Amino acid sequence: LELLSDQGYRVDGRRAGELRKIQARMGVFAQADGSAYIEQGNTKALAVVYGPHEIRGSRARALPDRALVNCQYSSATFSTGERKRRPHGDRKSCEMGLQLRQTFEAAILTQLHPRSQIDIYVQVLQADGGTYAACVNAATLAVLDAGIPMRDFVCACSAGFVDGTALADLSHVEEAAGGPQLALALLPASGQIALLEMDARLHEDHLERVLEAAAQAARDVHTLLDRVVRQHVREASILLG
Amino acid sequence: MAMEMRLPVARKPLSERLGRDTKKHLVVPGDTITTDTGFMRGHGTYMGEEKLIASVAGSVERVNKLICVKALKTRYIGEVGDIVVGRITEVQQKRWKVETNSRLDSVLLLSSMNLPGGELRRRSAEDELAMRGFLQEGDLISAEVQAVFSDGAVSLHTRSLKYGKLGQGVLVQVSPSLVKRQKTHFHDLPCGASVILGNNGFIWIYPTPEHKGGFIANLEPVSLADREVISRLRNCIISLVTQRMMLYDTSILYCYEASLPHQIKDILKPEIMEEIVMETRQRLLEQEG
Amino acid sequence: GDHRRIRGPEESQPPQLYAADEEEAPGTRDPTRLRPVYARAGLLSQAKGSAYLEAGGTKVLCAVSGPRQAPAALRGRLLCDFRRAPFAGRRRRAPPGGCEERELALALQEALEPAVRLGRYPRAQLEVSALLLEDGGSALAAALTAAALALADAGVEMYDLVVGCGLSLAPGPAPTWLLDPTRLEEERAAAGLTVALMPVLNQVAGLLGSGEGGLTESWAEAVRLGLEGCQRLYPVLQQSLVRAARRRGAAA
Amino acid sequence: MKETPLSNCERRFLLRAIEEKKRLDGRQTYDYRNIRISFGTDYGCCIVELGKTRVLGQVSCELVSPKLNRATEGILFFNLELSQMAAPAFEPGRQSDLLVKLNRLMERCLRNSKCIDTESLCVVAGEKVWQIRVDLHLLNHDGNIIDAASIAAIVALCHFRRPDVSVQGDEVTLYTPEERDPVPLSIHHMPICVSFAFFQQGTYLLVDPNEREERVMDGLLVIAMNKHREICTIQSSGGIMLLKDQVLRCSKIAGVKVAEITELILKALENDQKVRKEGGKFGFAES
Amino acid sequence: TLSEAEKVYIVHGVQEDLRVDGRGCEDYRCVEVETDVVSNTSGSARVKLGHTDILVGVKAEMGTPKLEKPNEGYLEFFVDCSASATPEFEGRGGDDLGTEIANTLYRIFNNKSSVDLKTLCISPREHCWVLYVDVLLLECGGNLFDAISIAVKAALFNTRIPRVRVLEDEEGSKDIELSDDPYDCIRLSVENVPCIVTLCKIGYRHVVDATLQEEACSLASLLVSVTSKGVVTCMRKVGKGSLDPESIFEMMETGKRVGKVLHASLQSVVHKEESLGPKRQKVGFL
Amino acid sequence: MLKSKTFLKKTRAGGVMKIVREHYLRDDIGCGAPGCAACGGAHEGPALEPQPQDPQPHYLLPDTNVLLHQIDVLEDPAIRNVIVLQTVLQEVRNRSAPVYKRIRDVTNNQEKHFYTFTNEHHRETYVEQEQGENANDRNNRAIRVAAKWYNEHLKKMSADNQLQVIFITNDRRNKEKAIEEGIPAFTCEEYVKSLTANPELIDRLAIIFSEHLPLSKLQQGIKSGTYLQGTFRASRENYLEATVWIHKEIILQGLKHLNRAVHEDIVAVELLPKSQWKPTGRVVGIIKRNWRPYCGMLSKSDIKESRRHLFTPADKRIPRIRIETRQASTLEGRRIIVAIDGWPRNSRYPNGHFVRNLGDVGE
Ligand SMILES: [Zn+2]
Repeated sequence: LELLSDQGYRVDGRRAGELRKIQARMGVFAQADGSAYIEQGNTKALAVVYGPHEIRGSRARALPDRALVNCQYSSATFSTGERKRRPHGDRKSCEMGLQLRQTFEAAILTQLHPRSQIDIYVQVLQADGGTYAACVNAATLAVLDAGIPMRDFVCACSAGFVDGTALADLSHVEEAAGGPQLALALLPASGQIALLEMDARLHEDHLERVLEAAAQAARDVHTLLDRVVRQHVREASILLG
Repeated sequence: MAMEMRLPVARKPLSERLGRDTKKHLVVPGDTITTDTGFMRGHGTYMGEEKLIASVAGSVERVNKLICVKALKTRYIGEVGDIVVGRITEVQQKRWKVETNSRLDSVLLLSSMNLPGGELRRRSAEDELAMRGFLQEGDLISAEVQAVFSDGAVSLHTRSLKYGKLGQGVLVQVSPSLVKRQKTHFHDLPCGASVILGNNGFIWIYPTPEHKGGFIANLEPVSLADREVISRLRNCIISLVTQRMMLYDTSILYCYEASLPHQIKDILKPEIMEEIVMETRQRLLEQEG
Repeated sequence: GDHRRIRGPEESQPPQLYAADEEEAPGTRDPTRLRPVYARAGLLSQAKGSAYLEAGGTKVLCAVSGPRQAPAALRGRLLCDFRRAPFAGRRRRAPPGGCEERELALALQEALEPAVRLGRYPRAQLEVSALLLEDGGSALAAALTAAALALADAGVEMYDLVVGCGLSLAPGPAPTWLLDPTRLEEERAAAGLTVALMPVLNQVAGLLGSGEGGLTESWAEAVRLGLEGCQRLYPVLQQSLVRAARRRGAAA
Repeated sequence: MKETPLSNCERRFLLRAIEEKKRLDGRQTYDYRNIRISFGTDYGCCIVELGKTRVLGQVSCELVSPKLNRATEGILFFNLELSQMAAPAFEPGRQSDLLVKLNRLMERCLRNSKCIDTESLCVVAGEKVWQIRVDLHLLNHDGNIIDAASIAAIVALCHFRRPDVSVQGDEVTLYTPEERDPVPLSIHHMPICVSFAFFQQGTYLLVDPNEREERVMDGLLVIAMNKHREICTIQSSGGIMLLKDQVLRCSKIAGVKVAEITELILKALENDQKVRKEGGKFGFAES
Repeated sequence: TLSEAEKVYIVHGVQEDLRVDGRGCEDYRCVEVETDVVSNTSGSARVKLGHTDILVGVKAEMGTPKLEKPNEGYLEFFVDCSASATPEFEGRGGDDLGTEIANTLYRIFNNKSSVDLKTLCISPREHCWVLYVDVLLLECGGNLFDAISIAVKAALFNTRIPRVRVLEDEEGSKDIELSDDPYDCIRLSVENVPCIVTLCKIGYRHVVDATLQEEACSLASLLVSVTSKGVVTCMRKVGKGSLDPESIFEMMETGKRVGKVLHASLQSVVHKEESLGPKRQKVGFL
Repeated sequence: MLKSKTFLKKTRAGGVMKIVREHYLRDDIGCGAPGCAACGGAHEGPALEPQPQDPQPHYLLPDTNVLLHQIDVLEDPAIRNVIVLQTVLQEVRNRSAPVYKRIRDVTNNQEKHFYTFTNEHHRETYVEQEQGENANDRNNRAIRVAAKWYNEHLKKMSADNQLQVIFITNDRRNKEKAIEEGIPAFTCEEYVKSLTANPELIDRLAIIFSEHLPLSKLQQGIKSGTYLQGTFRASRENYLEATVWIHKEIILQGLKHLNRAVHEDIVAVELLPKSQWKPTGRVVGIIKRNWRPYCGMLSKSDIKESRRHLFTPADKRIPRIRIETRQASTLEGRRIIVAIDGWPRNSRYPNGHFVRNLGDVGE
């Protein structure tokens, strides 16, 4: 086992500065107002966006100024090799919900759908590292498929630090190694970060490196996603007439 | 009987079977529309640092000086004369609350719904209590919009007796961006039925009567020769939509005329679906030009 | 650890599993037999309606907390809470449950909604509460019958009563359908079944079943047998309700 | 109940005083409030009050069967409770988002940074190990918690002492604090968070915000640090668009702030030990 | 939900032996079956029946057997009724349906003759296999139970438990010996694993694959559990309505026939797929 | 390209599960030789040389066993050039830490050209796994494909008057199989003889413990007969001569007869026939373990990823211990203390755990 061979390679067979081929799709589930699917390697996220619709059981929470974003997270039991129970209600899925919510409330541009629920839902079928970013990106594709206005692709990814170098788009192996992993989600057009999570010990001067590396990885993810989206829009329009 | 299982086949994307190479201007969020002296913005964009930035996925449209976007999937925004079909959800002391494919809960004021025949004097408490016994929760109404409020909601009414409550019929829910904005959504086809094409994504299909406003329920049977046609139209509409093409009189009539050889059930299997849709599309395209 | 109950031990296994013996088998009996039934309505005071049913080791209560504010949308509701006392059955289970209590609750609700007429109880929810003091055989059927008695007692409207009956399958070489069995005949069994009907209009209201095996004809014979059993049981419940009404007339 | 709403007057006044770089009580932007660290009688209790925000911290131990994946190292159990005395809105089971985010943040910060030695606290590898839980309680709510919660957990976990144990083979013998002298814990480095608050989409940033500043802020950047300049965690909340230089500067700030807080904590522990070595069951330190 | 006149339309249609999809009363619809979707599992499957999409994972873990039955292992079922189906599900609202479905799935397998668990025992009272099945809902378009059952069976058929030798040793030291032959993994028979069949009664005629719009029009529904032989493991009843004693028999006979057909088709399909091999490329969600 | 490789694993919690990893087959990997354009010209770092001369050109690549048993034949400077693979290096890493470390320390030398080639992540030489073929066969076939691939590549590059590759084995089975696969192949002995250089080259080359019966049988046998308990003790003299004192003095030698005792325990000695005796005893069980925290130091494995580390106590009368700590950075240099937890039937060392650190040596 190892993380960075002396040559520069990883285990999976990719250098530090690159990442794994995301393979996505938009339009899985038709009974909804927006759906997506993404596999950022072995990972497999799945998003859904029930559009800006009415509040029931009003319970005096229908914001009159803006819209109400309600995003729910879920990590299937058979996702990890170690089976787990209680995928919802846990103290971690709810944190992921908070994160997604404060991201998309920033991006989703709610000032135009006042007194309306935007219900986001995310299910992770398979997890092999990078479990938050895949979900961010799937939910982004969903939002877009639902014609919901949004400032910019909110593209997310993760970086890490090993042997005085920065890795991009960690996997489960180096995620279990305990090294510093920094996940983030930014808006490329403006260069602004919508979220910045991070969990491990490391020096300070080694921060700018992993930071710009994660940013560049997110730019690449932006390229791939936008190519997908453009193919989708082109095909749909062609089919219209 | 007959049951059949089959594995999933992989899609064939790029729609190369057409080969169009459209002459449009597609965009996605973050994209920068032409930045010039005083260009007005419309639905599907916004401004940042003196720069016009898209907000939604679709093609850009530049009317004389107005820049707008025309997304490919949305929820029904309220116009002012568009007809509409709606499923009721609630009955408030003053009005009815209706569900369209809209971003809020459409509203039919008790003042709007027409009365049995033309017995028009005014609305009193007796009408406020018949507010329920006539228009049950869950029923359907074929109306046209009256106005759009600043909060986004849509108040709709019933101009005449051709509108109001609907019979038994059948219904479909499609996307609202797949019905051509045109006139006479209310069609009565030669096949032996009639159809209503909402400016929203609610299509209604009812057998055409012989006498020629919903105040009575004719809960009689329907001749097989008029239910088979309705079912075929239903499946043909679902076919059309699954292939992402527009929807109006000629489209449905020609998919119908195409699906006579293929029986009333075997025309959702994606191969038959696709070939019927291709035939219809080609013949429309060639006849119209 | 639950912070709403007393601090007990983490785990606790019973002694039987540590026993060493071949438990006694029942043997033979008249397959079309029924146990002696004691059904009385009007037991409990603080409840609008209550009923109690005993059949062998089976001992069940049911109470009905009446209409409590909470067309096809202004249609009544009834929510049923089945609950076996922790001191019933060879083994102990914490009060909550969460596996079979809810299944049997769904069963009771699906078997009661038909009989009860809820158009005359709009905007209201009837809280039915069953309690199983001792398990000795057919339990869900006793619970249906007891809930029916409690409802008819509280004076909720209906179309007809609900009578249940439980059946089992003898795993012998010539398997015969055993009617109204015991917990022993039920733990030493291959298949189990439960019918519940409304005998006047002769309509099932809710049934259920399961099997180490079986076949169409066998299940059908089981069904009809349980129907006959329920018919033969109805008069007991009839007399019980009449008796309770007479006692009420006496009180005033 | 509910928190009294915020008037537009106060909101605008605050935004303006920020524009002009004026806090309310009279301090700058790169300043905390006087934080006091007071100790109790029982090893493991600490009341830390920054300005008006008081938080209590207790540390307790147990012996339990470990988890199979880690049969060598022990366990650690965080918990933060928001007592209804902290503020009205803190009814039980209602403000769950805040509980979740705070607890996850604190767990992450302390546990995953490897602040203490989960190995040193092994007794029987496979059968019985220690279990250190830490209960923080919020008493008064005026502004900054994470900083207070962290300072409390740290002062406790550095001011706690275990019942000594002897072992031979499998024979394990626990003893009482009166028969022997309890043994302290094993810390490697003491991290304590630092909270920055963003106003006007990112233009202005403050330290140790009060409750009002938390009501008229859009974003919160938490940064955990040590005296050795080692990022342990950083988090952005509030749905806000920051940049790089901002986090760099905030980190160069957290450095100094944590250094100073750490000096104080050490002084507090020193004074408490000195007192108990002279007769007295308390210990007090002031910023 | 829906109105009353639509219900009249649908019920007279059934009574006339037609349906909005122009199909009779004994006709399912094309069910797209797939297997080996997810990789981290010891078995998996996916179904798309009209507009209901189910995923199923199966994990073979090692655990202590059950005291009353140490000679063999056990199946456990969990059911995530993800809100992605209908937003009216959440962290608390889907527990109801999940519990119902799980209790059913258990009731289908307290049979002792469906999955030969004796084949899942390593060392009695000491170690055993445990099959954690995990159903995951993604749409609700009716005929839910039948699809869930088909997925359970396709996943079992596609399950590959590894061989393990658990060798005892003195002084309480245990060792597990694997077989480094992922191609030599054992396979459990499914010649008895049953399919569910949901006969919903509409008017005076019974129907299979009861689409939602038709479920709302009904009053009772008999669930049967059939094996490829013809027996009937389970026979449950669900609905807020009544049900005659005679119609039960017709329902059961029809369930028998439909189960025969269903199991035949599934067996043929999955043998086909197992034959093809990795050449299939495993198109899923793409 | 992309390849999904699966494999099973035994957990720490006495369980089994599965992993499914990815494997990217890059085609931009370098041979190490400058001449081979279409592989990359500007390629610095450790790399080969254009004209080698000790079949004069003679690049070569060895197999695992050679790295494991003749590294000194290679560490020598009389040679100049050689190719190294990935599988060889991975196996070396798995078996021996020192050998792997030496090979890395040499690959770090720009002069002694131990250019490495990542075959696993290459589109051509890579080879999948096959049912009925152990991992050793996997690696062997991979090395053969690499050799064959190397011969073709360097063949088409130029006129072949400049470079030719060689395969090197230790046992002749592999060599003969290679020949039957259609390539050159030698053994290290033939080669190291063929160069007729200075003789320095040839000069630089020329337990499972018994069971333990439970306390029941021991206590039953002592009273009844043969077995007898006593205090075990060792000596600074030798790791094998030990003395048991009965409650008389028995002696016993050999790591088996020393069936997992320690300076002060309670062993259940059995007596050996008089054909070996001053007497000679044997151990079959323990009545009472009597341990204590032993002070010492943490000798690490140079692998900075490894968790298992060896511990040396101070009293020579104790065996080193095999502990699990992850730190291995703060402790080396500081006397620690460790507590023993067992001695199963597989390890010449026991399993312990850290309990506290004291301070650097010398203080
Ligand atoms: Zn080359």
